[PDB]
Amino acid sequence: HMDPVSVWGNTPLATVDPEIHDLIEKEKRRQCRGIELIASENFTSFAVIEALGSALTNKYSEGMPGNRYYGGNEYIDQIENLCRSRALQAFHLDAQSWGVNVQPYSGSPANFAAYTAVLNPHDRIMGLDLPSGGKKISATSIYFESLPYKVNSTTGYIDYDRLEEKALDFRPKLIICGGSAYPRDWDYKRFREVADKCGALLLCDMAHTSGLVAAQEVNSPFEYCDIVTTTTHKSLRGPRAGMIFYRKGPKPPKPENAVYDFEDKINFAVFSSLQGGPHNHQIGALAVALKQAASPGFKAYAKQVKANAVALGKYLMGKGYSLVTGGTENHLVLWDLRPLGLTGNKVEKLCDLCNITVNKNAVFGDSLAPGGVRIGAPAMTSRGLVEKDFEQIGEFLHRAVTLTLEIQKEHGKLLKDFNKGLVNNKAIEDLKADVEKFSALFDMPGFLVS
Amino acid sequence: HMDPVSVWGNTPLATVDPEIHDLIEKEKRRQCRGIELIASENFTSFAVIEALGSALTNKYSEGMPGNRYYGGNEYIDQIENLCRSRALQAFHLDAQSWGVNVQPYSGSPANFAAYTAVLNPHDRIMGLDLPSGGKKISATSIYFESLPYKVNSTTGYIDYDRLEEKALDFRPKLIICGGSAYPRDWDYKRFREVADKCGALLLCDMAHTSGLVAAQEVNSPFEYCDIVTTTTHKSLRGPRAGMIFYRKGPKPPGQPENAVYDFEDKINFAVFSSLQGGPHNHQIGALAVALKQAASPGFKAYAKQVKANAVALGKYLMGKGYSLVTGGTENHLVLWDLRPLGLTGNKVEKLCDLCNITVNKNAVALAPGGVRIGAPAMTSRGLVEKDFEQIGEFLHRAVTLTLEIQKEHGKLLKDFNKGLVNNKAIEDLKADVEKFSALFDMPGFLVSEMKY
Amino acid sequence: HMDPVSVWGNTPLATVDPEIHDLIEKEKRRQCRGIELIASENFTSFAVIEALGSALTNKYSEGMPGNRYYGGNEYIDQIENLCRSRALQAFHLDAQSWGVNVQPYSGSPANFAAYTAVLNPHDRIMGLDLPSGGKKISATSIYFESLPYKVNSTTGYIDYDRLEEKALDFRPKLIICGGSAYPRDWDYKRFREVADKCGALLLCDMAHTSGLVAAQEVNSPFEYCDIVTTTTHKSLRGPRAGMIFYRKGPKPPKPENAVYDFEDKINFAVFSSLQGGPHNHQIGALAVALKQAASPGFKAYAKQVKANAVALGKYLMGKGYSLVTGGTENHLVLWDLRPLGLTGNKVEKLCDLCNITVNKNAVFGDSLAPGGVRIGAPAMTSRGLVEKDFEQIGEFLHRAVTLTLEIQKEHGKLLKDFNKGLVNNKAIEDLKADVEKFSALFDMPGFLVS
Amino acid sequence: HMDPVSVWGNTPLATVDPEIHDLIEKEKRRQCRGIELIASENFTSFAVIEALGSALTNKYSEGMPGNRYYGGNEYIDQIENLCRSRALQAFHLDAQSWGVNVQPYSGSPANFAAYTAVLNPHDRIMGLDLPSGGKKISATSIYFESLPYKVNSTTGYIDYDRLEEKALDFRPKLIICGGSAYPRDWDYKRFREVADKCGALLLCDMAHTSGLVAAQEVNSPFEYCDIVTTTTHKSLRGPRAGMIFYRKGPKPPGQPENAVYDFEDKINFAVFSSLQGGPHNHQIGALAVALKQAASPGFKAYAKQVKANAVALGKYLMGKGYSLVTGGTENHLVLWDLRPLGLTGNKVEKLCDLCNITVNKNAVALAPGGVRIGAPAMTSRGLVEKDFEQIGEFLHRAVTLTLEIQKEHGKLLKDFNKGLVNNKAIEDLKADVEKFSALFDMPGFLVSEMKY
Repeated sequence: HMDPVSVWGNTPLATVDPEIHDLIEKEKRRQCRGIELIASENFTSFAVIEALGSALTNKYSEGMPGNRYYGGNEYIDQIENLCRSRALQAFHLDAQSWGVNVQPYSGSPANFAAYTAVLNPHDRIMGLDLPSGGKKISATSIYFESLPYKVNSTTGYIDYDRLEEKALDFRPKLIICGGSAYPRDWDYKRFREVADKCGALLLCDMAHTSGLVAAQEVNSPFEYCDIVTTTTHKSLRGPRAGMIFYRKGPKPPKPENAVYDFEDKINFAVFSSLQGGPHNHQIGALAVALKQAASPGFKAYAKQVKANAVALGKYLMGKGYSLVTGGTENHLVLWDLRPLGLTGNKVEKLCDLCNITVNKNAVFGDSLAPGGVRIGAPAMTSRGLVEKDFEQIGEFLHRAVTLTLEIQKEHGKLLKDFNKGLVNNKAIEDLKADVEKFSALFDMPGFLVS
Repeated sequence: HMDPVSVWGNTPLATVDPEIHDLIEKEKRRQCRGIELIASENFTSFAVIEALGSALTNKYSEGMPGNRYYGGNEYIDQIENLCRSRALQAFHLDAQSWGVNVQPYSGSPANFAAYTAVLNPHDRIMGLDLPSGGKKISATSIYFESLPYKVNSTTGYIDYDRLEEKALDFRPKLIICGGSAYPRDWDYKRFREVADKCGALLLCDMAHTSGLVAAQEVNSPFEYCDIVTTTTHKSLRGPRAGMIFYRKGPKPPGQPENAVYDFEDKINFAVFSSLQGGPHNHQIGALAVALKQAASPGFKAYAKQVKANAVALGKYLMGKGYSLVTGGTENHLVLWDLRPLGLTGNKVEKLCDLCNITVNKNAVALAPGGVRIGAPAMTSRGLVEKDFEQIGEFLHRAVTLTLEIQKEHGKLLKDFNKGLVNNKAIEDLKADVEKFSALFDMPGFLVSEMKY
Repeated sequence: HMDPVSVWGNTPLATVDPEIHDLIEKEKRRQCRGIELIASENFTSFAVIEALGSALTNKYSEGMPGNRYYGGNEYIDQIENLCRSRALQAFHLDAQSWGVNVQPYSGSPANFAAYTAVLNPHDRIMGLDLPSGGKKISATSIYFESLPYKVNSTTGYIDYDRLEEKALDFRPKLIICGGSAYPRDWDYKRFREVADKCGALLLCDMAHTSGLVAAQEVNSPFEYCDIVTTTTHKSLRGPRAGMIFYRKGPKPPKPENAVYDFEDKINFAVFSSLQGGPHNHQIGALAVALKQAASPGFKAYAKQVKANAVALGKYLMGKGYSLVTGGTENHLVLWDLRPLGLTGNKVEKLCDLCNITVNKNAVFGDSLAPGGVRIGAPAMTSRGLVEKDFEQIGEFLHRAVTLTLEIQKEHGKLLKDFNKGLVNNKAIEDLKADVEKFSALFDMPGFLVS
Repeated sequence: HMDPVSVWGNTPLATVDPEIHDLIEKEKRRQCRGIELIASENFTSFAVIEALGSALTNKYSEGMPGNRYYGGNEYIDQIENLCRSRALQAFHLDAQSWGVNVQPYSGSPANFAAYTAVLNPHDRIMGLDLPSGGKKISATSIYFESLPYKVNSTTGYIDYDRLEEKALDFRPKLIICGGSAYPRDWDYKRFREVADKCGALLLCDMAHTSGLVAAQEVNSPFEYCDIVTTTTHKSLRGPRAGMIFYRKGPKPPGQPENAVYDFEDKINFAVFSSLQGGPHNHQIGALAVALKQAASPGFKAYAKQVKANAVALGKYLMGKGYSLVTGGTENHLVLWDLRPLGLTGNKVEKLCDLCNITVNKNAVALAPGGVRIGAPAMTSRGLVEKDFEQIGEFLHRAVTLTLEIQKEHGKLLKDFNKGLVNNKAIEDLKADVEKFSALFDMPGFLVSEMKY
């Protein structure tokens, strides 16, 4: 005979898996007692987490957009329809002009389903810092012909002229805008002009700034791109989920009353990528986050994110640090550590030992040997930190890098040699204690408060 | 001004989103009051669901197997390490011979990352029913040179000679075993022999049967496949996650001596490169719980019961005269042939759904000739053989009404739908199915007296 | 200053290049004093050679089919038009139904231009013994997805059923019939039926049997194939040139009055393959050979070729030798030497040392280790040999293989070991002398006779 | 009954095919009585033509470089060996450092076989004006990932910085130098530097200039390219044949030490695999004659004269005010810019042709802006600088009439053609061009008193 159902299936994690329960609890405290500046990270709501960790995880569905609303799909169909319309609402889209598929598992498979839908294998692709196909060679560089466009070597802004030169020569079927680690806004108009001239589709991956986009705090790629993709856990502050927006209806002139043919191509491609159906709990959670993202409180959050990023950059620069483009217009700063005589690996490893989490990051000129760190505001803004709080974060960064330099001097620049300085280091423990003392002062979303 | 953090971020879903909260309750009730026969569906444990809706959803990780065990990764690396070692334990794998990557988002990205690791674009691939309409034309068929092998069109078993025939002519770089609707065990020995005569890598997508593999209730693909992939929510009863197993260590005996398997780094890189923004660490944690639960004698008994329920449901259906593909089952599913009755899968799937019996139409033109039915979900609710025979009776009742609407209201898909309206018989069978479903326990929520 | 024009440009080969003049003269005598049974070889006419070695070699042309007939192209345009219409005539084609491009350099680039015209890279291809991509891996196996069909393992005939099984499963865009070394005719009807069912184009490479096709001595692939390609020096007995025939005009039903779109696609593809224009001397020579091929004398030649192949096979089999399919219906026999305990390399190398030229050839079951020889009648038929003359050739083959066996016994089966027996071998010199004595008895086309 | 062998096979073309024989005579006369300025055309020697129309056309060869030197291949292997050694001698190549394959049918199959040897499908390729309409979209652009580099749009010279720019961004596996209508020498040193910074193979299609390379009248691509391909009928004055040169032996100094070039076998295999039915051994023999003739001081003086005739023609044209691309020439051709006069290439090419001056329209929309003009053919007939200045005058006369039909009969391609009918001026210039052309010797036939 079987075990009783409750013994395995209705008992708490603390009873079933004490080891995992303990590590989750330890990671819970670590998120609270530290400064999370990873740009793609956020802290989502308890309400999202409840939809995420619910019986929606048990519901299979075909993987095409639900249209039945009856039978066994009565409820996921309304959930998904609420997700779609909240999606269109949060990004201020006309549903007669824009459709949204909310079935992809994540952003990356959402992108690759989008590419699969509108392109053939080996069709030529351009995106920011998109490898030709160690760093990251995605499916997009392997199965398509990728050529990157690049930021201006000196100013850090996208060379929109070299991009047009590149597009007219290379002739991509598709141009991808919306790379990561870019601290300025995108001239989507120029991207449309450029795509029109070379006959390319224009896709935006707004994964990073989807929250800022939703709050109308940055340029909207929907105004000029044919397709928009995103993940939903970054600045949007939702689950780790994916969505694909595509144009619907009449095309702008070019042509005898022709209409966008995106919907069916995209639906089939996501459907075909969904062995076993979607993560319907992710769709349920996403709908929650989209409703939240349409609130006044979120518009203000997004404003504060930008303002925190700006204040952090101004602090860092006043101490003499090099920020790519010399500032930011979105949620992140890109910090060129090479002028200091530092690599991102050292700064990220020393920060990490002090309960500051940042991402080492390639900066204009690198060759896995990154000379920068990427620094995001959304996570700590969601804990309610304001500009003065991000100035103190800047000081912590100052101390961290000051400490990295001091360790590097006494122990050497080679990474393994530098490593001996992180062992039993008083200044590391002191800085970490200050970070934990500081971080504990702020609230934390994601769990129940009476 | 920003909303207080507690207002938007610490307030329960019932308050923040009553609309979604209501729909989740309604769906929660629907899962309790119906018969879930979708072969890929299961009902996972509350403990899995707790690890899933946890602060691991906020944790970024680079997407490479974690080995730091310090700093911001100290805990997920420990969780991830518990996942890997528990994956290896649950499938009885020596760690010196098998490694596992627990980082893919889901089954299909896991597969395609495995294929991307060991193959190049346009490399030749063979899989069951794998296309080269209603069906999935997936990335595997689009970026690789793919050709199916099929079941013997009259026995419904895999035609192993015709497979070696095609494999020797086609020369696939990779052969994939495992199938969504195959009611019989696989001859992984025979596949390995075929793989070696044509120089192929051998990969098993064990997603549907991984629970049975873990319980050693079906053959283990690990004895003969180079790579085994899985999604984890089917018979393994875990989260919707992904996993890639690969061989490590020295290879078997026209190759160099002292040679070793070269899978780990390419697979790791391929998974890492497919993870823009990191893995779902909440899925890795939840899956580590599921793997621990899979390694228990209670789970072995669950898997035995799944097979026996599938068989008992099978014997019932053919006891009434229906045709099962291969005339029975060796795993968690039955594949019911509706052509001898003259009905399509889409018809029986629709009427069943109206009675809170969920099944999937299934190939056996582009019109589905059968119906796929699985035991894992209902077996998870505690059902045993006689209960599945009651399900058989419900299915017999269900299909008898479908033949009564067909032979009366018409056989066209137009004329047939007109008969499922205010249909007394569909109402009463729905009611009986509902009454029956509520009799059984349901995993997924925390019992009141464990809350302490 | 320059040399006088005549000194380099109007002097004979014997004066300019005595070494080459001598070797050409030596090769001239070798062709006369030997038995050439290479199936793809022929001896073309003096008239073809005069058009081949003429001032047409100096004429550049664009590489699209000539339509001007005025100006600098006045004459190549009529030459090429004479070539096209003689082409259509020699293969009994309706010009409203069939077009012919006569610009390809050779058969292989003609094939690959044909494939390039009607297919995209990686489109799936089937042909007889077509490798999937050492033997021969052509551009067709490298740039397309090739799957072969195969002869029946026991009978040597094409498995037309396994072919249909293969076509319906593999779904090629194009099926190629007309492999080489196949000694029977082709059921082009079944090939059309099979191509119709899998939606494939049907192309025939008749390089080998184009002469027999022209004389209506074998099945005509034009009756069922969409495209026919050929080289022109084999059974057609012309220059080494290429041609591509394609259907023109209405398609058979399937569809609202749709017409074949082959002409422009093929013209452009050959044009694009012709860096520097065509070999206009090859077009001039080809036109000569096509006129010759439409004569009664050629119809009889083609008949005698078949009859010589048959008589040679019957002789070989009566001595107990294994012929694939046990006979022939065209110009060649395929001789399976494995039952004798011999490889094609030994038989071809010993034959070659006796002024018999044959091609070692893979036979059903080989793995560059060929167990057969390919044997063609067209060359020696063109010297006027008849059935009794080919029976004597069979005897020479008998003696040759009898000698190979005897050498292999005394010196071993390993090729290098066998090789020591060909050194200073009386029976080899005797057999060679008999071959030269026999071969000298027959006339030779290709040079001027008063 | 079979025709006697002498009747069809030993009877001259004048008897067997009077129609073709007549047309060849007429074309023979046309070549003598006009001005041939097609840059790729030459007039080859009678000795080449004898080796070409010879019994080598019947000889089959397997398509691998011949090394038997016995049996049925004893003589072509000796001929082929004379071809290879003479190819190496004519381009001043050490045999220990350079091998050559003389078996491709023609230039374009030679190129594509070279690319197939060292590349894989979709590998990235850069060449001059190489596309990714009126122009050739060839197999190189279709099966490989191709991108052009261009001349500087204002100087007409290769923009070497913009080429290294693209090469470092694009990362071509292969860069191709050589161009059909470039009037200047190539910086093969600069190409090699570019090749090495981006990790490319470097290949020169030297077809247009191989005669000059052999004479050492332009830079040698062999000093810096890994592979050099050529067709042989242009400035080399040979048959229409093909040839692939490749580096052999140790490589130059981030690579292994003692490393050697690995080109020979892959190229041989690629050429062999492209030769269904064997090579054109009559072309290999004829080419061996051409290579011998190229290795002589008389040929060096011919090549010097070709360059000087091109220059002298260039100075003449701009002496009258016309625009040459790059304002002159360093090789065998001039590239005449017709846009400052307001005419298209197609217009001047048509009118010229009507006067027995053959030129090619040439890029400098999809409408040809210029005209390509080469010195090799006319220089082969014995013409020197003042004769080419008379050609310049004929071209000035020719283009002046084209501007007189344009500005009068209309500038549209419709209105322009109406003006080239019974046109007195075109008749008289044709006549003068004809009278002038007949003044010069013509190679290709056997002088009466060498017939002994």
